Amino acid sequence: ILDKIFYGVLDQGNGWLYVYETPNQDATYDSALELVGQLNKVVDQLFEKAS
Amino acid sequence: EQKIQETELKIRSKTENVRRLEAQRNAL
Amino acid sequence: KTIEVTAEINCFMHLLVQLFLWDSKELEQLVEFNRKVVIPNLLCYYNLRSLNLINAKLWFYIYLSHETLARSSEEINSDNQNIILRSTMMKFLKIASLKHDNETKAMLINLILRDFLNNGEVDSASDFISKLEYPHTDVSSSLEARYFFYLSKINAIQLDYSTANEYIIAAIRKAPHNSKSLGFLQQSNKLHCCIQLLMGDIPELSFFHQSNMQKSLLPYYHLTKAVKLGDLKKFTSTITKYKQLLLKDDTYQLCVRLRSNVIKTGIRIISLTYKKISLRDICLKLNLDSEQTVEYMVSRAIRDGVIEAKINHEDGFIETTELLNIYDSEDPQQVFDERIKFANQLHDEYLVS
Amino acid sequence: YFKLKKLEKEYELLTLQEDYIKDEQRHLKRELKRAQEEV
Amino acid sequence: NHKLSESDKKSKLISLYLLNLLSQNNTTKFHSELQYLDKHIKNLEDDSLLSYPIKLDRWLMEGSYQKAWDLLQSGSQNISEFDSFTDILKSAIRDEIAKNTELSYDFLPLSNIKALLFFNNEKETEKFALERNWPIVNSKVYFNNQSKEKADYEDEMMHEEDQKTNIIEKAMDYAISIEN
Amino acid sequence: DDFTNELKAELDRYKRENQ
Amino acid sequence: NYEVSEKAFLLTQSKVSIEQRKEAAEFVLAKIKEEEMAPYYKYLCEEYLVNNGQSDLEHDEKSDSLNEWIKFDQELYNELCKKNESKIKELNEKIQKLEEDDEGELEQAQAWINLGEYYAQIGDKDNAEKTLGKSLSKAISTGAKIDVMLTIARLGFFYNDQLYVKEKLEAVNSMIEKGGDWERRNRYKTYYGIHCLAVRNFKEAAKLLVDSLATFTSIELTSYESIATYASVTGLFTLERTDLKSKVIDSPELLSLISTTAALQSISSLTISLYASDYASYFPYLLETYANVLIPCKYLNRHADFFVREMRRKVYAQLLESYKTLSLKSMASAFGVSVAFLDNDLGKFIPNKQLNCVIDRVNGIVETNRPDNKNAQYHLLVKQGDGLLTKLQKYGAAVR
Repeated sequence: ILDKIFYGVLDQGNGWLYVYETPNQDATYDSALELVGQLNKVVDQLFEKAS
Repeated sequence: EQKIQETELKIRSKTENVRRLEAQRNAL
Repeated sequence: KTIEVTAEINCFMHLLVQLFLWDSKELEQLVEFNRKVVIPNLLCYYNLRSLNLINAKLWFYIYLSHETLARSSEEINSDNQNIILRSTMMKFLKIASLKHDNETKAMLINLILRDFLNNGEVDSASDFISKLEYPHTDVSSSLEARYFFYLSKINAIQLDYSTANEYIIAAIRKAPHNSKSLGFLQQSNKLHCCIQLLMGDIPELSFFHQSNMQKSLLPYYHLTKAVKLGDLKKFTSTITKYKQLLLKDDTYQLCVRLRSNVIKTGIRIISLTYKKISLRDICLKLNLDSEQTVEYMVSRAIRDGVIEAKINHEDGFIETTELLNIYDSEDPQQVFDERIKFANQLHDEYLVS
Repeated sequence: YFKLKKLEKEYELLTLQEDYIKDEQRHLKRELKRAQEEV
Repeated sequence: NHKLSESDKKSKLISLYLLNLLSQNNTTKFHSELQYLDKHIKNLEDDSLLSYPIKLDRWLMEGSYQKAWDLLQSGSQNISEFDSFTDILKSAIRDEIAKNTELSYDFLPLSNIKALLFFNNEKETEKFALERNWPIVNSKVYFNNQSKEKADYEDEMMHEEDQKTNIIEKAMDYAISIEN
Repeated sequence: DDFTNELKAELDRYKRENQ
Repeated sequence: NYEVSEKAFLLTQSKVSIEQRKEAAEFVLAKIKEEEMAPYYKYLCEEYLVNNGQSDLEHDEKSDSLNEWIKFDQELYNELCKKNESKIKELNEKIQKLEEDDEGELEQAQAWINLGEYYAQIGDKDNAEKTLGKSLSKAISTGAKIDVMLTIARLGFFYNDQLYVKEKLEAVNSMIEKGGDWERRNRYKTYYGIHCLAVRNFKEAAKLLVDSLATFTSIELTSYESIATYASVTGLFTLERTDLKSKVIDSPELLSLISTTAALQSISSLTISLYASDYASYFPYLLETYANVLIPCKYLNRHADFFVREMRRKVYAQLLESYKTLSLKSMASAFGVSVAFLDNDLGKFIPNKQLNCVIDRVNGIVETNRPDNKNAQYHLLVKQGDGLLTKLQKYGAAVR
């Protein structure tokens, strides 16, 4: 379970094995993270020229 | 009289913003 | 004769520039003549007009030193002199009517808020501030910044932190002058650290570290640490040591506002994460602060909205939330909405520009 | 004052014309899409 | 700098005036009043009459009501002419306490709420609880309403279903118009 | 801080050993 | 230089035991009487002054000292002086005689590398710099970059100088750039790893240091023990666990290293404990490694309580993810610790916020927060984009 072969968790307190759900994010973190990088280069550059 | 001068003044202010739009209209 | 009118005017400006301690010998003795100079054939002409040939700033520089009350010497029931200034500035204020007046008009309001900040009452501020809006496109980058600084100070007594944070952060991003990097810069930093304390979100003074004296910094760190670690004991002894400092700057108001904040900050670090948090822990922390008002303060604490909890004392547990949001409806959409508005205003400027 | 009337007139002609710029600009937007589509 | 005609009854009047703002729960005005005060720290802190509303303002602010209450009873000035203002003050705190209890507790006993508000008779507390619009059982007070959501006009706003969409579109629509 | 942990550590072990 | 500095570090970072200082001072005694090194002896004494190594015979006389091999003698000033007189005399005659012949354009440079050796062995700061720039000025081959790079690195490791070794490495590398020899590439990276842990950035150091060979040696410019222990620890420390089971579970050099000496305890024992998940075994073992290996090293006392706190946090953090419902009472009781330790340092970890640990301390239950309809991303993006928005407002502050 810790290696995340299988998408379960243990409820130790209970002494039972309980369900987990495999997909916990969509492709919007990746997508935005790439955009932030581009934008930040372009801006940083532009400010310098303006002066 | 003073009020008549003010009315004219506000028109002068609006125009400059139009001038920068006269330039933008030509690019289109 | 054309030349005569012009020649008087250039001379009046020139006398105003010189008198910042060159060929001079008492700013106060000379004030009478400066008032004299100002009003005929200058202040008089301009009736529907504003310029940067007329400048309150020159007169501000002059007037400011007299308001250390060392020429008055507190022998008197009220200053005459400030009343005279105020009378005359308010006289301009009439003439302005928000048709072309935003320029010099804005300086007069900075001056008016300053006198309230020295020792007046800051409830009169509200109208001036509102009157004083009208599209601003003729005020200088340093002027914008000083006005914001004064405005922020107003907001803080009125218990409006967020509004003050936005203004002070907007101020320091104006002014490429190397003359407002000097002591004025220090004053500005002081106020941004104070606002950070009040919200109680307070980050470390890292940024401030290469832009202030190491002498300023250490006491400044001392205050922040007092809040952050969340001790009343630590906080009181820091107030006791750096008494002269808090007095001197005149940000003695902190001592009232912050005490209630400090005690709350101190509960907050102690976790509220799970569905019940045992009553004994939270009681323990509070017991140090005051053990006669443990229910009253926790209830008050909840009421404020800083943190939020549920109590049963017929179970003797305090029940809590995670303090972590959801994304499933309008409230993140409201952040989306603010951002697009900000972009559009900015867009309008780039096109105009 | 005979002067003030005159000056107000000159400005007024100018005003009608500032709105007029806008109205040709709107029109051009429509024609730009249709042309680009055509190509 | 008006310092040329001072009396000591002056001091008594200002403490009464500070208490007058305080009892109405004008927090901001109390802050402005210190600002008008010429020496803030020396005048206020030395002077014992003046010290009672200041200590009080701190303890009320924190939500240490019980300590404020004890300090008001034991004063010198309570004997004198703070008696007038006490009646107003007492209602002000009991209302803030009533309001604190409505938010935090899901349930609490009647006897407990009676002690927290400063009554030593149950019936005066059931009458106030009932005015406040709390439901009560025999031996328990209930706070199923911990708030009172709604309150007349102010809608098409917040937690609806399709007026939000209209608003979303509309923000866009303005944004288009400006760009273009 | 090292000193604190070591003191606690030595304690835990001793305690565990005496159960 | 390395062996001087390391045992010098060992004296000054002494608080654990009597023998920790004692063994340090003796090796330093051996070394300072081996060759002339007076002004770096002086520094050592000055640096551990008002401590417990304050015994001297030239600038402070105290017998409260637990060392007595950090003492001067004036017998030092008969050895130092005859050696320095011979060396300065011999080398002035060399530079003089060479220049007189009008021999070489690198033999002038060889004569000044010799003076640079001479000066870095005495421990001089300015004398060594100012001689060495001469060799780099009389460059005509890529030979000049190699010599420059060795001498700046020697001074660095002896003193604990950072800054002109860093500028001079960077300055010389662009002087002519083809990456030089292989050997020079390892040195260049490793020194960089020092620099980024020294400014304190953590991860940046690992990028250069771990990719530096873990068997690189040149005696006094770094030993085998030093580079490998430093790589392995920063390795563990700032890296995720995918990296750890890849690379910091074994390099085959480390296997051979730990065979001869027991001064690692971080490629084998702590890695295996962490992978099995422990607190019974893992935190004890951390403490033992910490005293014995970490405080002795010059660059593992430079991440101190962060090493200790992030690594107890990391084993907890991975156990959290496997157990949705975790009994803080069972763990804190019986998992080789006591209730109060586990609860109060767990509670310390939580608002640093490197955890999704939904805690009650006294009930003794912890549960576990999914990101789900908060994302990490939706909220994190939600305020990262306001980084972008401020800088354009900033641009529109100033305008034309």
